[PDB]
Amino acid sequence: IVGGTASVRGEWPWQVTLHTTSPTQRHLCGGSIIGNQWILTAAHCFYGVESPKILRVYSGILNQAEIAEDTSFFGVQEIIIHDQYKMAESGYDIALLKLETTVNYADSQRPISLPSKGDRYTDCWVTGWGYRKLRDKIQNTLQKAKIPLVTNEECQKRYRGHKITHKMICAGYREGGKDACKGDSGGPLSCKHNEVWHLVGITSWGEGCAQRERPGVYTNVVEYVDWILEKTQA
Amino acid sequence: IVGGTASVRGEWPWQVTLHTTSPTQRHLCGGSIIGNQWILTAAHCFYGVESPKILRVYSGILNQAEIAEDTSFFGVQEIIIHDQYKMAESGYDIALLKLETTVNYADSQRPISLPSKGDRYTDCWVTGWGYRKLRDKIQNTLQKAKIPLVTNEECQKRYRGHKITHKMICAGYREGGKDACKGDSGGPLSCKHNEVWHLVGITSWGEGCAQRERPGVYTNVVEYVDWILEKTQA
Amino acid sequence: IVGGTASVRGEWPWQVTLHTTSPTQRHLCGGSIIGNQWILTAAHCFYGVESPKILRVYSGILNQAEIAEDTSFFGVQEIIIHDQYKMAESGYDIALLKLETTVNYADSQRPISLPSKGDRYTDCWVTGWGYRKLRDKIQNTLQKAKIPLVTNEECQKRYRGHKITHKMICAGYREGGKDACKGDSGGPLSCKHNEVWHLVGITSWGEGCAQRERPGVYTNVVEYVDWILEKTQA
Ligand SMILES: N=C(N)c1ccc2cc(C(=O)Nc3ccccc3)cc(Nc3ncccn3)c2c1
Ligand SMILES: N=C(N)c1ccc2cc(C(=O)Nc3ccccc3)cc(Nc3ncccn3)c2c1
Ligand SMILES: N=C(N)c1ccc2cc(C(=O)Nc3ccccc3)cc(Nc3ncccn3)c2c1
Repeated sequence: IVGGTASVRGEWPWQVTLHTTSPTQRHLCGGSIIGNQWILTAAHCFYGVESPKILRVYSGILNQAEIAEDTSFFGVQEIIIHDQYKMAESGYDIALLKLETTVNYADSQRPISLPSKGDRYTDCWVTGWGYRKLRDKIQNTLQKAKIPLVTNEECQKRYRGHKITHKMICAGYREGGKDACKGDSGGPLSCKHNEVWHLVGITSWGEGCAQRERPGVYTNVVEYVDWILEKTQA
Repeated sequence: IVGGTASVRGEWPWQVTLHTTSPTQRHLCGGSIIGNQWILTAAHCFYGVESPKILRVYSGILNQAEIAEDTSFFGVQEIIIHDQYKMAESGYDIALLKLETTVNYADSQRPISLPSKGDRYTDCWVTGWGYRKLRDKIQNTLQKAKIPLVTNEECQKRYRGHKITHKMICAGYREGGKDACKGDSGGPLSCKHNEVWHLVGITSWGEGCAQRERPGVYTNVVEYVDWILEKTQA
Repeated sequence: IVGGTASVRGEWPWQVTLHTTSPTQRHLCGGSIIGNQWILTAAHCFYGVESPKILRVYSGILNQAEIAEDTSFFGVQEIIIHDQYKMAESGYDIALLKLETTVNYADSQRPISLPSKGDRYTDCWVTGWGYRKLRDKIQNTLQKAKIPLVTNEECQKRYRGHKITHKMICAGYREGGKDACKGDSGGPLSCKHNEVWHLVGITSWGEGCAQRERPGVYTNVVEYVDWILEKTQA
């Protein structure tokens, strides 16, 4: 996250850090708890991941320093990537992780509500342990930044070489300065409406990070609520 | 219906009583007229029904005592159950009855409008001839009860062993006392908005009837308007 | 267009005139620029069209007199008709034309935004070079008429022999007098909302033109945004 600040412990209890253990353990992406056995994240996080055996999901984390070899984690039983996904910039950048065990909800870890088709937001935040600038490194403390949504027409003007579809949502300041970046991929764009937090977007792509006239692009979660229901069925 | 009152004759002209003639004739479920040849109802009503030949639809009824062997009815040519339906509690609880003859609309019998995707309600009523308590019997006079809708987040808290999906809608009072019950299955949850009645829900399931902190669960009809259009085509 | 007035040059820069060259060149239908290589129009325009080789799309036109044998046009590489389309009156009346070359946007020719599912209008206009009455001829100057939308319930009362679905939108005055007509087929029903023009409808059918109690029927474009995205993908 560029231009953000440190989060308060437990203020984004749906946020997870997804690690890979290959070659050595490191944070790979963000994600969101949406159900007792389910994390919603970005499909592009799984480039080159041939097996879910190398993944670990950590919930209830503020600082990456909390994660040691003796820290509990959730194993991943299955990676479900949208069957129309090819690459972040062409959309469908959404994936589910089915966990091996169920999350026990607590003040530190609980699910975020999915947006309602009926709500198709002025208090939106992007969170993560990603870079603070394009060439940087993973941050210890979960960062947060408040960013305004921009219309799809506005976003399209900023990305003339792309097709900004109704299955994408954009957020950014005209002058830049606050945005998601590498490593924030897969995490939430969370919006508070009528005192309830909604998972409105999934961090997906953008040209650089926090540049002027280059909003962040996110998967528009409401366009996938039918897909999420279909894929999370027994 | 628990905690309801007798309806005025003709005030719910889309409501039908669906009877089975097997082994002897009795009310089986409610339904709603949505087209000249079409009744919308719940799929769970058809457990063990192997043929539409045993069904009779009666329109324009207030009291079951109006139904005698000499009373006119509509035969059922076809039962169309949603192909994803398995059981009420897992959703897709929706079915169409294609009638053998067409309904001639009148002050006693006319169709209810389907909800618009654009309207994704404070004046909602559930109606039927079902039980007044869990272990009871079919009622003579069509009953009505005004019940507030509850959010899907609220409903989910009341049914922790279920998945309350966006394809379901819930309605009930926190203290209970008014609800649908056995025998109301398949009937409408009708909401009046901008002076027009909309078929918002279909009576589907609930734990007990009218219990405290146990809202009634209904099929969210707006999530099926595309299915209804597809299935009612020639 | 019945009861309209001449347009100002460039005030509907998404409007195109689609011509056929067979047997001799003439205006066939209207359409709307929605992308650099894409025109959205009505499927019924292509009755008897066996090849896209006979089509020519002209952009930036006010008067048909501007079109001469030396006027530039866009060739059509492919006609994509909705696979559920059979006839205008039963819906799915939508088609895409993939152009052979891309449109270079200018003050005279630019795309209209598609409606958002979130916007599911009081300033709606229908435009075209069609007839001014049922038995007439193509008009030289692009005509415009402001027409109010009517609800689908109201529209259904006016077309009792048809099924007015949620995939259709109607517009008209109770007393008639302003409407689209033959030759306006395929053109836009454009609505201005929050200072942005949205392509809300595609001119499709109606009984006569501008008759009392016979609104114009249009394809409800918002119900096709997923189809448009699917079909315009590489
Ligand atoms: N500005 C953003 N909102 C954003 C969000 C996520 C990103 C993820 C990657 C990303 O997935 N990075 C990546 C992953 C694997 C391998 C290589 C790069 C790359 C980004 N942008 C970028 N721009 C220019 C050059 C490099 N990166 C993002 C911007
Ligand atoms: N409270 C409700 N809104 C509701 C609505 C419909 C129902 C239909 C059946 C239903 O379909 N009953 C049934 C049908 C066939 C065979 C056996 C039972 C059963 C219900 N609840 C219930 N709860 C506990 C024990 C028994 N029933 C309902 C509640
Ligand atoms: N009133 C309208 N909004 C409307 C719009 C488009 C139409 C297109 C055709 C149309 O597609 N005409 C056509 C095309 C090819 C062959 C024959 C007729 C026919 C119409 N109406 C009509 N009504 C009665 C008798 C004839 N036409 C329309 C009304």
